[PDB]
Amino acid sequence: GGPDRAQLAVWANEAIIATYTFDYKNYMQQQKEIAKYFSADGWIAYSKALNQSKLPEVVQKNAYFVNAVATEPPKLITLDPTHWQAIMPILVVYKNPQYEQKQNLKVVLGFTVASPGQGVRGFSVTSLQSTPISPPCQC
Repeated sequence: GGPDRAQLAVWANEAIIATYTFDYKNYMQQQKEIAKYFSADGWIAYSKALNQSKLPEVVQKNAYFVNAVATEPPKLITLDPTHWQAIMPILVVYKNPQYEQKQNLKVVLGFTVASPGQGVRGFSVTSLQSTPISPPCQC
C-alpha cells in the first residue's frame, strides 16, 4: 500500500544528480533538460539561487564539467500522501583538463506527484536546498 520506497529513493537520487550534471559547452540546453524535473515554482527558486551563486559564470571562466555522486543513500520522509522529502549527501566535481574542484553538499529535496505534462516520470521537485558539508570518512 502507497508509493514504492525504491521508486521514490531512485527518483530523488536521479533528480539530485541530474541537477549537478552539466558542462560549460552545452550549459543552457542541459539546464533546460534539468528543469523538467522541477515544478514551475521549484525551478524559479532553484534557478534564482543558481544564478545568484554565480556558478554559471565560474563554470564558463574555468571551462568546467560538473558531475556528482551520492556519498550516502538518501533518507526519505513523507510529508503528506503526495509530498516527500529526500536528504542526501553528494560529492560534486568541477573538472577541466588542467585542474579540479571538489565539494561535499547536503541536498534537501522536497518533491511531489507532478502536475499534468510536467515533471519527470510523474514527480516534480518542489524545492532543492544544498548546504556545503564536510567530506565523509572510511576504514
